[PDB]
Amino acid sequence: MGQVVQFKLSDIGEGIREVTVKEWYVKEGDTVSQFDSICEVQSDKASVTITSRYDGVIKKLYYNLDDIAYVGKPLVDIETEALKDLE
Repeated sequence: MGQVVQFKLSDIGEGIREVTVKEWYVKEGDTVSQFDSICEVQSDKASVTITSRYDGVIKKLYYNLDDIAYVGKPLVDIETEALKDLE
């Protein structure tokens, strides 16, 4: 009801190098699907992919395939069923 779950860069530590998005399959104001992942980042250390597992509404996206995200702050807000992930 009116609430959205936000995804934040996770993979690196709060002080080390940041990571860029390798795959983007969503846009601001766009909806996601179980097959349509939101953002995917890959680092020399490990590769992380963010799936949906459900259909949600994405309102804004700041980081792109070229931009780097930092741990400690959300990057995108999406509406999805209560997930342990964020919650």
